[PDB]
Amino acid sequence: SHSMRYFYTAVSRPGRGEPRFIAVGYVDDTQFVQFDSDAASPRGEPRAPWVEQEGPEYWDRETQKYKRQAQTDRVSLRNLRGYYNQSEAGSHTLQRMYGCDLGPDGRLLRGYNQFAYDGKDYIALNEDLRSWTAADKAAQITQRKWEAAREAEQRRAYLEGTCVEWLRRYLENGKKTLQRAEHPKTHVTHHPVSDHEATLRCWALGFYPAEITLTWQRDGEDQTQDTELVETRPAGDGTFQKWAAVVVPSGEEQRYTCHVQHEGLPEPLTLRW
Amino acid sequence: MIQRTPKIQVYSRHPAENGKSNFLNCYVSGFHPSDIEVDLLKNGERIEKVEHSDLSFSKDWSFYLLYYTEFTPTEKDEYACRVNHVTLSQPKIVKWDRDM
Amino acid sequence: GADGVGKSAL
Repeated sequence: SHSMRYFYTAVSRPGRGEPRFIAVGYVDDTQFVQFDSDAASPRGEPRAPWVEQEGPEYWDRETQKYKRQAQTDRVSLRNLRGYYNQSEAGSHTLQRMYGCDLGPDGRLLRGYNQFAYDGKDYIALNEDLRSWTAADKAAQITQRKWEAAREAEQRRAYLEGTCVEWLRRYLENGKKTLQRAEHPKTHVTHHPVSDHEATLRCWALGFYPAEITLTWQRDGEDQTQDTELVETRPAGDGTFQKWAAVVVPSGEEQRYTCHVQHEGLPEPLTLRW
Repeated sequence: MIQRTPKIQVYSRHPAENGKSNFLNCYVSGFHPSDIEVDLLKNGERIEKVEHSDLSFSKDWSFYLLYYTEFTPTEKDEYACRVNHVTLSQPKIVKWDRDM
Repeated sequence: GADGVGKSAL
């Protein structure tokens, strides 16, 4: 399953100019575009090699879409402050995520279009891409405006087709790096803690895509509750890193195994110290 | 309104080996709102020419950013990340632990 | 290819 996803953030700052607008776009876990209204020269910028070749006409068109979206987001921020009867001095945040999912066969499996206000769910296109789910009474104002305006049908028209067409084109242009899976490079380290406890840490480095499962077992039984897991983190070269730790009784290290599951592995890995 | 404090991770792109060029990363995640200040420190002093990724967020709407710089680790050089946010009364400092 | 602006602001 592949996907193309867009992430928009608008932040007000009363007394210090107009709201700032930031957009980024991903294919799977690979970023390919960014826009920042506060940039020195605000324009759509490439973040991936398979869009560097698209031509100035394409990049002029993406730049214009972001500049128009930024101005609409400013209006939305002003409307939202009114809905909630909020002071004109406070700074507020509007976020939007939308995109499409190209199911394993290569069709259009799923689309989505969701908004949050000040870090909380506000309004969202439901899975059928026809109805809306509003979080409160202020979001019901937006739902009434968009249903009478037939907003959902326009977004569906994009998520179906247009979103899918760009996605398929991007996967063909960047096939060398988007349709590959790099397996994790693994190892286990050992740290004494006390005169009777020690930490075992299972490492996964350089893998892609970001999805992965690391689980510590004892005598073959999983131990989800006593396993410390860090959030998967970017290495900076397009790949990801993760680790998982468990504190074990000294003398019993050989009873523990780390199990690694990832798309690039033919079989799940079993590691021991 | 949501105020969430950042989770901070300091690490290198590749296993650190003395005398071999690498990249030092400071990953900040899970915070709200988005305004944040992150500095990479070498022996306690702020490192210049630090680059960062573009503002993005997770499925739970919390933001994440990667700050990074090229470096060549040595035996006694000490690195850290300094992060200030509306949730922190004082700037938090997480030092780099290479031997994890 | 990003989406164009819709029928209305929020």
